Amino acid sequence: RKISKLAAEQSLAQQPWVEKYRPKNLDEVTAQDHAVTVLKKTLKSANLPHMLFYGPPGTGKTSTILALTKELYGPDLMKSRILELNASDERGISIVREKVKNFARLTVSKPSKHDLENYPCPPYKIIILDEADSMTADAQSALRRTMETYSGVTRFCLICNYVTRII
Amino acid sequence: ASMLEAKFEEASLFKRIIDGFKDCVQLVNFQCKEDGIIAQAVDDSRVLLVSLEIGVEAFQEYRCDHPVTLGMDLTSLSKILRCGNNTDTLTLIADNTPDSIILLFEDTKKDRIAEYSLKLMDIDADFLKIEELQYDSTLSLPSSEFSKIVRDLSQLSDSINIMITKETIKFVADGDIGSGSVIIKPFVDMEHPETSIKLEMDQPVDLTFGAKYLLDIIKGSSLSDRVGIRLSSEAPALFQFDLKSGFLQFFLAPKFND
Amino acid sequence: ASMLEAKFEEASLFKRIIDGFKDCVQLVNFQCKEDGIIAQAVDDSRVLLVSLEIGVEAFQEYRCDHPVTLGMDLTSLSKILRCGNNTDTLTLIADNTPDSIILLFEDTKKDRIAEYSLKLMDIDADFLKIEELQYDSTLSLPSSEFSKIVRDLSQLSDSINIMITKETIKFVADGDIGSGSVIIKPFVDMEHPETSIKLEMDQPVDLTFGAKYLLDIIKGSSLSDRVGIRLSSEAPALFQFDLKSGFLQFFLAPKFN
Amino acid sequence: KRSKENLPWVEKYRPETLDEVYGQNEVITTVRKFVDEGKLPHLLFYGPPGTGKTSTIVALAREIYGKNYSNMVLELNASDDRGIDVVRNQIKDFASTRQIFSKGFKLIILDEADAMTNAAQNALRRVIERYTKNTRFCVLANYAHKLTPALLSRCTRFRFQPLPQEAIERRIANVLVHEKLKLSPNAEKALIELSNGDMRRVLNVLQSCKATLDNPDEDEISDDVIYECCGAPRPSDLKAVLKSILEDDWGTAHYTLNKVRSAKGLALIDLIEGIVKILEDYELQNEETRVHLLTKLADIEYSISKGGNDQIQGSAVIGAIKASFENETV
Amino acid sequence: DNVVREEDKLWTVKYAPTNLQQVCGNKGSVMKLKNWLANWENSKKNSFKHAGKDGSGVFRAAMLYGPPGIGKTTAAHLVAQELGYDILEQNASDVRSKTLLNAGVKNALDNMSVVGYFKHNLNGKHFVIIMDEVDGMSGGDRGGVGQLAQFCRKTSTPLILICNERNLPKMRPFDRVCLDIQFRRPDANSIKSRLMTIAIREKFKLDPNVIDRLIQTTRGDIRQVINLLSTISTTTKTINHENINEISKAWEKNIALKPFDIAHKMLDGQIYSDIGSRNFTLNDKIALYFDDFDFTPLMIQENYLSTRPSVLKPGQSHLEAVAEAANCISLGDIVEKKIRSSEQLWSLLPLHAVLSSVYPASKVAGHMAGRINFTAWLGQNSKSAKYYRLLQEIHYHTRLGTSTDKIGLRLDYLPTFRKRLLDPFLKQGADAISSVIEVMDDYYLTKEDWDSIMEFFVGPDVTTAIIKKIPATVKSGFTRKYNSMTHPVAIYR
Amino acid sequence: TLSLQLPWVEKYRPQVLSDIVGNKETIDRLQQIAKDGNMPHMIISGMPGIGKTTSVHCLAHELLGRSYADGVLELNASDDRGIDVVRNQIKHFAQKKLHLPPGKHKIVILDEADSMTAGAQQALRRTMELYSNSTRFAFACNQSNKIIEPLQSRCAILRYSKLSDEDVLKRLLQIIKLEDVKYTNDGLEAIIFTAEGDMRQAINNLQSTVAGHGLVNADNVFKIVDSPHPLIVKKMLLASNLEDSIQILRTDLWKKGYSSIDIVTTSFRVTKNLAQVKESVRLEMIKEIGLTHMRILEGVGTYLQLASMLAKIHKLNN
DNA sequence: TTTCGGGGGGGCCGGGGGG
DNA sequence: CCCCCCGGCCCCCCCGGC
Ligand SMILES: Nc1ncnc2c1ncn2[C@@H]1O[C@H](COP(=O)(O)OP(=O)(O)OP(O)(O)=S)[C@@H](O)[C@H]1O
Ligand SMILES: Nc1ncnc2c1ncn2[C@@H]1O[C@H](COP(=O)(O)OP(=O)(O)OP(O)(O)=S)[C@@H](O)[C@H]1O
Ligand SMILES: Nc1ncnc2c1ncn2[C@@H]1O[C@H](COP(=O)(O)OP(=O)(O)OP(O)(O)=S)[C@@H](O)[C@H]1O
Ligand SMILES: Nc1ncnc2c1ncn2[C@@H]1O[C@H](COP(=O)(O)OP(=O)(O)OP(O)(O)=S)[C@@H](O)[C@H]1O
Ligand SMILES: [Mg+2]
Ligand SMILES: [Mg+2]
Ligand SMILES: [Mg+2]
Ligand SMILES: [Mg+2]
Repeated sequence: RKISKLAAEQSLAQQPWVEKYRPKNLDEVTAQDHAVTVLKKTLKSANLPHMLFYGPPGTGKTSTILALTKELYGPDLMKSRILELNASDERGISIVREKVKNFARLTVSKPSKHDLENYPCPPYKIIILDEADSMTADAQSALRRTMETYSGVTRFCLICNYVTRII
Repeated sequence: ASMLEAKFEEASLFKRIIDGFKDCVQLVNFQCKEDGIIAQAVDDSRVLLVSLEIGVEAFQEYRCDHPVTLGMDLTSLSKILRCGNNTDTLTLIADNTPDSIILLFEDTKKDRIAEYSLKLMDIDADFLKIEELQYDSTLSLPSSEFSKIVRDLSQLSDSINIMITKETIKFVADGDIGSGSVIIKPFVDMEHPETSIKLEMDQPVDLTFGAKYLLDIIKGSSLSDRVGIRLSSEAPALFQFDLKSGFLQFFLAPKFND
Repeated sequence: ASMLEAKFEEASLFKRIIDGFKDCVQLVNFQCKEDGIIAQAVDDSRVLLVSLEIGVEAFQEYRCDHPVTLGMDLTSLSKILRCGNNTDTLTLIADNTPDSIILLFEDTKKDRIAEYSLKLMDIDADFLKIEELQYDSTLSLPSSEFSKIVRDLSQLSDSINIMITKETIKFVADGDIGSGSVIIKPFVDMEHPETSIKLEMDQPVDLTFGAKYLLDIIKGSSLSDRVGIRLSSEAPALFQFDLKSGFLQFFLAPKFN
Repeated sequence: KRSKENLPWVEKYRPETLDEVYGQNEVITTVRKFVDEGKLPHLLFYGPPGTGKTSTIVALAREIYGKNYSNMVLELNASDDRGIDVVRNQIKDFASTRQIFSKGFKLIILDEADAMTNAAQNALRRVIERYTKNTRFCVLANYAHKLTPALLSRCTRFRFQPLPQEAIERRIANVLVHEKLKLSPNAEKALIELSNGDMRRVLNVLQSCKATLDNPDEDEISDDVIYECCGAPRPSDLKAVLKSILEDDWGTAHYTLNKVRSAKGLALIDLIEGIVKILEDYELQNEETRVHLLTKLADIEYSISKGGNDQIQGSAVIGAIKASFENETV
Repeated sequence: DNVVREEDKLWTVKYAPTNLQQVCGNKGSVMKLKNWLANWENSKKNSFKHAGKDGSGVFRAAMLYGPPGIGKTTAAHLVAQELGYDILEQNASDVRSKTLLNAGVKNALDNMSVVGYFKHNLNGKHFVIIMDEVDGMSGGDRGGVGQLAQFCRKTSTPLILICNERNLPKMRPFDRVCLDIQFRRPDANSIKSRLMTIAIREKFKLDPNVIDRLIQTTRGDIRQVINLLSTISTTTKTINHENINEISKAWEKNIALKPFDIAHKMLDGQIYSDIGSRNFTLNDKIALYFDDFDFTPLMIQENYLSTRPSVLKPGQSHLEAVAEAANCISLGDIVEKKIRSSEQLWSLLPLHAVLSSVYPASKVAGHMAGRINFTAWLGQNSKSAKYYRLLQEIHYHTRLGTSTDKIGLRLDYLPTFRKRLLDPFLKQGADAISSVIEVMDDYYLTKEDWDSIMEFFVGPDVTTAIIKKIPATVKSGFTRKYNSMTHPVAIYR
Repeated sequence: TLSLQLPWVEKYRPQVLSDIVGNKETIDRLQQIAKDGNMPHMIISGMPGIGKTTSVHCLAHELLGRSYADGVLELNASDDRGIDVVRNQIKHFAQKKLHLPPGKHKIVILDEADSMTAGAQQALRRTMELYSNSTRFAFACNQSNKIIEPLQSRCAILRYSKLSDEDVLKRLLQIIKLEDVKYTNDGLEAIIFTAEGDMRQAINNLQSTVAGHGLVNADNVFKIVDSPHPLIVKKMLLASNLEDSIQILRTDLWKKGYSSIDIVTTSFRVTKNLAQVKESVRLEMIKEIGLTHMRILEGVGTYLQLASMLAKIHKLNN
């Protein structure tokens, strides 16, 4: 048989409280103002740097990056402007040299009139490497010049629990 | 689908143009202006430069409101182009500050439409105005003859020596299993001018080129039945194939003589 | 550039001759004398012998001051020859104590000259003497038909058996996937004698040969319309293709009974 | 890519000419002399992160060739394929062929060459030797042990030092002029201290500090702003923690450590590093004290690197310091 | 035609043996090979089923093996020519993959020689297929080594294979298909006449007393000895004791040791003394480890308890040194795990060398008390893998009925299954068969699962003797009853 | 500037066997072979920059002369040298016919042969054996162990020793006279000391010092050539007081920009080669250094870890 | 034994070109 | 319309320190 699809609000209502109350915007992040203020200023400065979020479990790193991408682009343009890779993905040196580099060199997706009228829409895309501390040293080394060369259209965000794992 | 719209009466033509240099360069910036389209790309080894020009006369319809640069990967473009048939018109469509280029194959007789999209890329390569040069020697000959000579001499060696002297062109190749030398002299036929071999020498010339680059260059013989070669000691060799309203040019650097 | 000067009015003939046996023997010694060119080469497996004769009549301006021997690898020679043209005239030039041979492609209609040099090989292969032998079976059949039968039977087994009896020729191939047979009888037609299968069987014959060797041999079918097969009781089988003034022969040792 | 103002400061302030590279005066002078007299050898720039190696080589290429250097040089880095096949074909072809545009010599820049395979490095030897008449090679590295001895034998070595105080000060002054920013002397000293000779850290921290100010056109960057943005301890906090550890009883030391950390949510590792820096200057009567301090604190840092219980680690730091300093009496 | 002057040729060619008697050393092997090839025809007449006095009549292929430069190829060609066979030779310069092997020499196994027919001995028309440098082929299946082993069983003509290392894993397919002929390093006496003749012919002075040294330099390589003489005589026309040491040191053949030799050397106490360590340095010991970095640690861990140490510190018992060595070996195992991880930290290999081999050996170095043994860890690991596979199969057969993991199945369930599956046969004989089958059906167990279960128990509960003691009739009836019924399936594939 | 000055390692590359310094006996043997020909298969081994490629090329040139272009086949690590190459190109070269004087042969020079695959080496065996009447093989390598034993059996072994300071000084003086370089004895001593027996390194450093400063004295040489860090590491490990070792670590290595991984690897090597310390003490030192190396590879590369390593070494030594 | 990554070598497959 | 050449994936085996 088949079941009628549930609404997003109804689905979230019956989710575990950790997922149900995940912050939806930067104002909902609780006690990370020393960084959240800097991130919020980018909505106007439009010069977001490469980011390395690091901290112990359950402090709000993934929530913070998701909320930042939402605020920057909007629910319509986020997907086209974001490439997310985490520990559940393949992230070998070949992947870094081909897929990540190919996405980094692409022209940014075209914003619509509504997107421009309602969101900052900075002229760059975002590559999120969550759980970056699981990546090998050689794969990390393959990212060095890619980050610098295509910084005009791409910005990287690495997230980790153990900062020493990052070269 | 307004800013840039260019119509090819036959998609086969554009497919041939792309095939002429898709094996030389991989990443190309096509600059479209009100006067037409121009592309210029340097291969990875930095030894060969490809320069393509297509005028408005090559198109049934052409409208480019403002100049636009489109960065493309030639392999992907060739893959999309091989989809079209030989009886379909091909429309290239782009919008303001585009992120992609639309290729539209149309068959009015069968009322069939096929639309493909290719995402563009941020290529930070600036077109380099190739200043005109006074070449020591200028020759022209049928494309098939030059391609045959190149393919025959590439079997023997990885380097081919071209020497121009008074009314004579010699192609030499010395290798491990033997050597080969082909002599061609200027000649004109009034019954078959397309087969004429023409030479004009101000100074003698002697250059050496990599065989693989010449093998790639000769792939442009499908665009023009004749090929022109301009050679100078202090300049790169220029191989030109003439299109109806444009041209395809290969600037090849010779090997260091040492 | 005068010791040996051999001119083919057509470069296609020599290229076809080489292609006839370029897939079986790599290094070949060509002995050029005032009477023409002769070559003898043994395959790597040492069961197939290729003999080539080219008479002076086949050439246009054959000239040889004194006997010369030229050792050549057939791959390089084929690569050189593919640079020519059928209409072009092909001249072979060799000098005294030559380390290389010159191949000259000339075009009469145009003024285009193509000169190539081929480095000679140091080959120390012995020359075997093949004495005329009286075979108990001799069959002449179209080259295309022989090649077709050989190719069809090679698809089943690695070996093919040929059995010759009174006005009857049988080719069998039994392998693992299956078996196949082909039967022919002598036939002659006045209107089309070129398809006339002719058989002369002094005594019945039965032999077996390797499929790969026969596949190599049948590559000479492009040189002669007909092929002559001579078989003896316990002697190598002779497959001959006739040329304008020469021959190409393959002596194939059979498989032990 | 709408404007250079949209770039991160680490890229917006990339030097474009050799005159904009600070803190490497000896290397810059020597290489400029090499280029001026046409005596450029094969080069090996070795140094730690963010010292100016890539910037220097790009500026040198621009000086040699001008604005169109990009089409006149062959640049390969760790993000590109550089296997033995690439050496055999692409590098070899570039090194053996004349320039398309001009008649000058050819430059191959192997950035991050310490990531190249041993086979490719070995293949590079005869390419470097054979075509030295018309081609030059530059190799950049942070780790010299990944470079084969044969390659090092063929190169002239230049070491990029950690950036001195004066160079960082001058670049900070230039950035402040460009950005219309105000910086306090104490904040500047703290920024230099946390830089550790890496210019990228200075630029990133300064950008964050500017983002932190309510009115950057009028508010001045104080040391408080730096410590807030970086979430780092103040020197006073480190002094108080160390004094409590070395003077008070266990209850007081534990209370003081917890209070200091909770005031601004400091990380234990930062406190450990600061206290180690302070203790290096302390004069110890017994070598055993220094031995115990170093070994125990290194063990604690290694344990922290893998996570673990923060409170137990803090108590371990306190106990290690007390036990080590009990050796200064007898 | 131009010929080559003898003065232009290498001494090895200029003095190559011309008949079998000039071959120095290995006379027995040469005679054995010659007799084998001489009676190969008779062996064929008997279908290779009757073995003679030498027992070589049951082999269609001969396999000659020995160290480099001792006369393997020379002897093979000489025997082939002496008996009048036509030689078909293949070597590492040729393509001997499975495809080429089947398309090439395969057709020559039962084929006549055209050369042997046009050159006319009764064997002249028959081939002798010589496959030289068999160890020089790479690959497991596409290489064609197994294909050659298969050829060795059905060849209709003599086949001689030559290699250098007969004990390599790649040589496994040739286990017992060919007559193995071993060529050993020839001693100085078997060659002294040859070198003296070469010296007098070449007009240079050579002292006999140093010949034994020269061979020691070349490790019995006659070709290398001749090369050494040719090279040295170019400038030094007299070879005596005044210059033997320098020549030997300059030309010494440095070959990697094998695991047994590595273990013997590393565990010798002399090298760990002041003088010994100064002569054999720590770097030399690390290099010795690197001769075979995969096997050296296993050898050391296998043999470090079988020594009489001579490096014991005062007040230290053998047991304490053994304990220190074991601790270091454990640390080396940790380092090894680090090396073979996802980070591929091969740069740690030298450290491993110290922790796994050098340090424990230095702790227990001395004199070997008994024979040096090959590591038993590999076989035990394979056996454990097999038993774990069987345990997993049993567990997933019984998963539907039980509540546990495989470890719990082994530790807890298996004894009770023993009581309810094996004990009844030992008490009620055949009358229990049904019950046992019932239990099996309740847990989807098969006969193979029954045997595997019985194979797990250790200590007092070993079942082999008990199972063998069961009457054969009871087991036959059990098998009959199990095969005479329908049984369920836990996993439907 | 778009012009290049030819390096002195190439301008003054020896062209004859008499211009090569060091390994006198082997050079004389090569000279005699070139005189009388009959060159055998040879393997030349040695450390970098001592004149192996130079020796082989000079021998080939002096042996062949005008026939050099036709009778020499050179292959190195920058060329394709797979099993297919050995089976086709090298075999064709060996089989090729070439008229040479009564005592000369064709030469195949396989430079950097230690990088060749085992398959190609195996394929070379019978090619060397069958065509030795017209072709001879010269291998040049750094590690002769990589050459399979069957190939070593067929060749003549020539192990090149390291150049002494006297030969290096002689060659440097020759080049200086040819270039009219102004120098001081201390400058040449520093160049030789930093060269460590590598003639190529010595000449490169001399040329760089002349280009950058003109006068070849101690100061300019040390400004161009840095003191090798292995010696600094040895001084660090041999220090008696922990404070002295820490001071050396901080001031001479860490503040100069040397990476922690480089420091720990160099410490391991120096400790391994410290013949002045008892082997057992060296083994304990290596255990501690390996612990620190594993920690650094894990990502914790800090001055504190290296200081702790030094403290543990001093504790062991006391 | 073997947890990535690089390199090499051999086997098919299929596009294109030629006849 | 069919056969052959030759570029490209695809699979499988083997080091990995100095
Ligand atoms: N600063 C925070 N503010 C509000 N909720 C938070 C915060 N941090 C964690 N949470 C809550 O815990 C949930 C998980 O937050 P995350 O952003 O996933 O933490 P995290 O640092 O990414 O965890 P790791 O590093 O993957 S273990 C959120 O959905 C929130 O419900
Ligand atoms: N000497 C310097 N002078 C001015 N800015 C510098 C200097 N060094 C680094 N920077 C700044 O930091 C940025 C990076 O400099 P780089 O030249 O890329 O350092 P790097 O040594 O190449 O880093 P690695 O070795 O790839 S981690 C530059 O764009 C500058 O903004
Ligand atoms: N027993 C021997 N007596 C005399 N000379 C020998 C002897 N063995 C080897 N040689 C000499 O060394 C040369 C080579 O001998 P080979 O028969 O090729 O030895 P090999 O065992 O086959 O070496 P490999 O396996 O190919 S490395 C001979 O031509 C002789 O000159
Ligand atoms: N014995 C020498 N005498 C004179 N110059 C030498 C000598 N050795 C090296 N050189 C000089 O250094 C340059 C390089 O010498 P090479 O012969 O290439 O050393 P190499 O041993 O072959 O180096 P590798 O093993 O390939 S790293 C020569 O061109 C000479 O200029
Ligand atoms: Mg998270
Ligand atoms: Mg850099
Ligand atoms: Mg042999
Ligand atoms: Mg060299």
